[PDB]
Amino acid sequence: AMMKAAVVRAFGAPLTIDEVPVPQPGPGQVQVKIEASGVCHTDLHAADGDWPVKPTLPFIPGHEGVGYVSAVGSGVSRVKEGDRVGVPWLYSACGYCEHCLQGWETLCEKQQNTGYSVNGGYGEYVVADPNYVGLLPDKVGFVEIAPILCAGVTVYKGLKVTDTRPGQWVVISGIGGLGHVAVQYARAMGLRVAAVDIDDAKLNLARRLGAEVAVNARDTDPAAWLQKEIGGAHGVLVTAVSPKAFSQAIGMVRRGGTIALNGLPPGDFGTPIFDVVLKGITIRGSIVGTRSDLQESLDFAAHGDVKATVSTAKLDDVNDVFGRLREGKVEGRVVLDFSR
Amino acid sequence: AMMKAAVVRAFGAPLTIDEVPVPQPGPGQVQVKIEASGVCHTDLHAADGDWPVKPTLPFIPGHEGVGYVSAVGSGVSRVKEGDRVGVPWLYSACGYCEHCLQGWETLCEKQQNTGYSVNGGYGEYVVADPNYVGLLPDKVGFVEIAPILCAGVTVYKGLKVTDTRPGQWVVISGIGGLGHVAVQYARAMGLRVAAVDIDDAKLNLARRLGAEVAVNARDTDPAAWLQKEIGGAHGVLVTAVSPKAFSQAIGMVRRGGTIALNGLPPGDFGTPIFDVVLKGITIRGSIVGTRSDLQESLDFAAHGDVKATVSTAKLDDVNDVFGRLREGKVEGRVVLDFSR
Amino acid sequence: AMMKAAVVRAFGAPLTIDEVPVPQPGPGQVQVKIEASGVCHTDLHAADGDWPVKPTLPFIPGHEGVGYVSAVGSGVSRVKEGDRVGVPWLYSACGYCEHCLQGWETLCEKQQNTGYSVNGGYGEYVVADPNYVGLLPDKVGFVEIAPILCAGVTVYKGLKVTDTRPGQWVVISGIGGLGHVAVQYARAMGLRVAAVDIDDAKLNLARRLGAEVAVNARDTDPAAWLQKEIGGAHGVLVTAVSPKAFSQAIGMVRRGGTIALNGLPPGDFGTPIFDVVLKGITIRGSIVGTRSDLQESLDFAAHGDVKATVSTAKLDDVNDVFGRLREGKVEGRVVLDFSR
Amino acid sequence: AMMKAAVVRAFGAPLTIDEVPVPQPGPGQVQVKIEASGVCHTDLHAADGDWPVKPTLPFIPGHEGVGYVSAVGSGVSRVKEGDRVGVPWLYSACGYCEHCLQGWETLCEKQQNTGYSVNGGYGEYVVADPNYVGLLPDKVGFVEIAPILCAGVTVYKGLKVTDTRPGQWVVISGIGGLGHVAVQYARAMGLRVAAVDIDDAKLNLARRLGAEVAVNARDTDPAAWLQKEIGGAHGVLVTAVSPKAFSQAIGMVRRGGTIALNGLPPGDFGTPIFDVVLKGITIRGSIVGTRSDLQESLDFAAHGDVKATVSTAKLDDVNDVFGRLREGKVEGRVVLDFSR
Ligand SMILES: NC(=O)c1ccc[n+]([C@@H]2O[C@H](COP(=O)([O-])OP(=O)(O)OC[C@H]3O[C@@H](n4cnc5c(N)ncnc54)[C@H](O)[C@@H]3O)[C@@H](O)[C@H]2O)c1
Ligand SMILES: NC(=O)c1ccc[n+]([C@@H]2O[C@H](COP(=O)([O-])OP(=O)(O)OC[C@H]3O[C@@H](n4cnc5c(N)ncnc54)[C@H](O)[C@@H]3O)[C@@H](O)[C@H]2O)c1
Ligand SMILES: [Zn+2]
Ligand SMILES: [Zn+2]
Ligand SMILES: [Zn+2]
Ligand SMILES: [Zn+2]
Ligand SMILES: [Zn+2]
Ligand SMILES: [Zn+2]
Ligand SMILES: [Zn+2]
Ligand SMILES: [Zn+2]
Repeated sequence: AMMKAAVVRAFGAPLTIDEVPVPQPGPGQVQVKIEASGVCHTDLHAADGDWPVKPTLPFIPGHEGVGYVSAVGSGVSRVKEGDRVGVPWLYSACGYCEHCLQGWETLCEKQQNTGYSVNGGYGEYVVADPNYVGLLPDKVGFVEIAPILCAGVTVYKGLKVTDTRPGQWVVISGIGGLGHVAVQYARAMGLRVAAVDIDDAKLNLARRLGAEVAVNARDTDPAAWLQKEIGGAHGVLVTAVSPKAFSQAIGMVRRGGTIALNGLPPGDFGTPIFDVVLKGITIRGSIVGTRSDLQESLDFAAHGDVKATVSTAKLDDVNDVFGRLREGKVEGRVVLDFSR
Repeated sequence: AMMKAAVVRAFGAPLTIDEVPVPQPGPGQVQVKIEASGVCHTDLHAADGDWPVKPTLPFIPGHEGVGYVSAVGSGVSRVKEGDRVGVPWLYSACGYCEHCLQGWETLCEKQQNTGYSVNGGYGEYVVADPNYVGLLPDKVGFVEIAPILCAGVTVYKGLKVTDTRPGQWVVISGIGGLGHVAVQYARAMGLRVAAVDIDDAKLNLARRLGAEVAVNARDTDPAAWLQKEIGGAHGVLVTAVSPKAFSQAIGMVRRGGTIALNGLPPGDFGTPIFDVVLKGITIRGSIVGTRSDLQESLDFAAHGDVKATVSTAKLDDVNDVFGRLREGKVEGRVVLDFSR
Repeated sequence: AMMKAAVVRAFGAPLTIDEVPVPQPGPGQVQVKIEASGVCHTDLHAADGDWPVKPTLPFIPGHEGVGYVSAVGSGVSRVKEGDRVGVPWLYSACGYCEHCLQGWETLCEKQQNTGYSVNGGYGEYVVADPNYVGLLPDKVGFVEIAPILCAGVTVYKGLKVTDTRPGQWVVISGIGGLGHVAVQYARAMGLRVAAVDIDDAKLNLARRLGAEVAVNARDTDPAAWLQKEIGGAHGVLVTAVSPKAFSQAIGMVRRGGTIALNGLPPGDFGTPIFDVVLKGITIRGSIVGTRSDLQESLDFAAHGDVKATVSTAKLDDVNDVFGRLREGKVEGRVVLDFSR
Repeated sequence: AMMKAAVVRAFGAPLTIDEVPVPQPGPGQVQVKIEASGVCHTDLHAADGDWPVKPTLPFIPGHEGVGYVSAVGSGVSRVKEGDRVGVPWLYSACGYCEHCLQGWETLCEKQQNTGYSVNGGYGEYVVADPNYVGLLPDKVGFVEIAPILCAGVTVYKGLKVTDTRPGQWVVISGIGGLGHVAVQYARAMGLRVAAVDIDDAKLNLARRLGAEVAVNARDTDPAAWLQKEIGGAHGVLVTAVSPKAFSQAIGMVRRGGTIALNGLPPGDFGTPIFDVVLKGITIRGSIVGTRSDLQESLDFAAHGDVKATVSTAKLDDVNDVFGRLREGKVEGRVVLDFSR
């Protein structure tokens, strides 16, 4: 009837670990006993209110929560008790609007978002819509599979809308939580990978995961450096948390190329309209992934083409994590482990 | 042997109409007798030499020249004497690079541009690369058709890359020189047209052209109004690329929609990352088009679907024409008449 | 503190899944919480007690058990709690006898064997000697690395003792648990691989894994076939579970070749002395691998050169699994899943 | 032009001493005038033609012929007329194949064998390939050195391939024609020698030759006695390969040890898989040796470390010699003496 859970109550203030009531699945709902729970940079963005539309206080964050179905509301037909599932950013959608009908539920205006508009995986249990949960492969442990619930599907989908094809060069900008799995998805999709970040250790993580080439934007110029090394990229995926770089990216691509954007730092970035028009460049925002995207991203994980580099932490360690994530001191992803 | 031509000998200085030697077609080249020559703002930028890469002096502007093939060099098979052809912005391309081989010759690094990097149609005669000239429909007069070489293909290709389809909504931002042509192309492409400008006259014209909706941004926030009314436009064509138009386009576009930019404004534009990523927006640069694009845009004119607003002027009065353009006194397009 | 475990109580009898006391780490010992546990055919040999030296009844089998160190006895230095480790056939050696001093601890007459002379990994927990455990790479999941603890290390060392070198031919007889990863190690060691088995699906597996040539022993005499096809092999590794395969292997090598033996079916095989002597043939038994062998064989898996073909099963179904393995219905390895 | 020689004209029939022409050397060949000619059991099998591959009829046996170079063909530099040479089992090899290029001429597919596939030293003269003759030491009589061409190099190479080091234990199984020479080589090679036989006389000879330990398998189990006593032997040389000696060898040998087989018995021997594998035992066939092996074996005799037990007989009495051989009446080795 009661559960441990990390709750946000003030934008900018440390999360408190409290013992709140356990959510109960009504008709058409399910309950999930959380086994592991990934920490996304989005969680930071939320807890501080970096965004135009802010979460409602108080709430439990976490949209990379994974575990077992521990209760099944009325008439649930897609999942049964004991099912291995995850609860991603896209908590639910309406299912019949133009977006939803075209398989673009990620754009649904009636969508609810896990760990934001509704409570998420930073708790021992969480109620979910069984129609939008990720169905997890048994062969991958909860801790390893957790980051795929967002970092994975996001960059998988991001790479898809770069409109690049096998044999072509793609640039991953920002080799962090999203970045480091993006390199892996790219290679599995037959692409050649170039990497850029501000820390040489993150570039080395990239090189190990498959990237053929890397650059430190802090050193010399990333764009210019890339035009010389590979003759510009066919595509670019931006997972960086800095507005600048959202600008340097437009210069790393060859004419007719496409830059896909995953990062969500507040503010604008400078777009050279003249060159964009003259070089026929495409800039494209990519928001997480649909249910099919998610299932496919999970499939890559299942086959071992993608393995997330994760650090373990305890629910109680929540705030220590946030700090180091802000400090850019995290290698890959941090995952809260509930295994008591 | 000798011909009259408008010549730029010093950037910024009023053109002088000089008697100059009629250019002769060598092997693989043809000669064209100009009957009409389109004028547009691009010609101002070539004359002022105010773009990042300047024309070489001296030179003859004009990339909307049309007339008859009056002489054919050796090894030419695409056209013959008497053929009615146009010499558009894309004078030539290398034909072997990645872009050229993939049908994107407009992105060719080695391309030459009529009335900019080589002499153009502000003269009685012009030499052209037969592989890159436009094949004019007999159905349409020289004056009427000239603007289609530039304004026509630009907005047409711009509409194509909005990845919209018949039945869907498109916003035509700016109903001026390009805009009033874009409306007609949009209608012929089965699109529902929403017209946006600040000029009541231009909006009335848009309505007369078949625009289903017309919003004056002076009195009404088009972004807010369109979202409320139609949930946004699947596609947005920005024919007048000001920061205000760019920002508003991002506000007007439906989630997952596409914005095509037809202009070449100076400076960096501020681009809101959050909106672009969350809304899954595509931003795409597009000016003029490939040889295929041009032929297709020409066919719409031939079939009576598209008719440019045009007035004529004499070669001797081009400086006055440049005057009207700079002061924005031109409704539609001005076309130099070379016919006797 | 109790735990589930598959126990052999009588030779030839079905194993029973009993509740048994959790083994505690004495001084110099550590406790391992099993996450996965590979099923080796040696386990069937033990449960049936068909070797001259029987295991003591009762006993828990399993020498491919992997997991996290869950407890540390006094005086342990080699590893710490949380460490990823595996417990191989060679549970421990005396450390100071002639064999141990020369790095051949696999020959120690005072050695203990996991899942044979001491309890193994068919249980939730296993106590182990930290000086002899496998130190697992983070890169590889428990399910996939499990077969390396014996299947991998055994055939890797076996291939080493064939005295073959890069470019030369090696034959793998019996493409089962050991055989199918042997093919992979062979390739990683620069050898050309030939495959022999009595099942087409097995040989198709070998072909997928890099076998340059393959032949079904049931369809033709494999010795004659290989002599004709590749001119005889420089080396053979025998991992088959039938004595006939041992006899046939001796005829597969070219003069001066080496046959290494991993397989352990009961009984004798026919050694043609005359030919062995005249042709200067070497026949060599190879028993699992040393700690050095194990570490190196693990490195090959971490780098992606070797990936075990694995299907998971539950502790409860260990008897059905033994059955399928007995009748040769398993493709690759079966690994018991102990994860949450 | 004619000479006397013992000739096999029908398999199994008694040999006849016939008058045949002296074989004359052509280019690259030399002629040897026999002073002594060793006899062994291989000569019996040649005369009986009971081996898988038979001699061609008719032919003169003898692969242990020693004497002076009495004539040379053109292009001979390794030896000159007057040189004391022996004509061993390996008459010649192609010199180009994979085996020959690797110093393993004994494995050459196109090899010819003296007194088997080509005429041998059972005659007054014999033609040889100077590139393959043994170069005899000045200080050892012909009669005494003859057996080294076969028995000598056989047990020497045999001992070498056991891969035993000075100081280590080696078992000489069977102290007969080969065994009694093997004991001496083993001691010269710094090995500790354990002798095994079922004959007290032979075992007493072993002790006389430096055998540190002697055990009669008739009275006591040599395997048990040796494992208990010295911990098993690092190496075992089986010079009389019966199934018994073979199986006892597997028992006597230390774990990771090597068993070398010198005999050529018929049929397949039952080989215990469990023992060979678990003990990490090497079983290796070895008879005669390479040209370097032979020169090395000859050096030992020259230095007085090895002296064969020899009894002389006349050419005319070869049939009687074959008789005593067949009846196992020969102590040591019998050598035909062609001296004045
Ligand atoms: N569209 C989507 O749904 C998608 C999905 C979740 C991630 N988000 C966002 O994506 C961003 C990244 O996600 P994350 O969890 O991996 O954050 P992260 O902290 O794990 O990784 C960020 C990386 O960006 C790097 N970086 C910072 N400045 C840089 C620069 N100037 N150039 C290059 N690299 C730079 C850091 O080194 C770090 O490696 C976050 O803003 C997050 O909110 C959106
Ligand atoms: N000496 C050691 O170091 C080594 C290590 C452990 C494994 N063993 C033994 O190795 C053997 C194999 O292990 P496993 O787990 O891979 O068993 P397995 O059942 O997985 O594989 C056995 C394979 O042998 C094949 N086979 C059967 N008859 C054959 C024939 N006549 N010719 C060719 N192939 C034939 C089967 O098709 C099968 O593919 C077992 O006996 C096991 O006990 C010893
Ligand atoms: Zn996220
Ligand atoms: Zn919807
Ligand atoms: Zn123009
Ligand atoms: Zn080109
Ligand atoms: Zn095993
Ligand atoms: Zn030991
Ligand atoms: Zn002999
Ligand atoms: Zn040869």
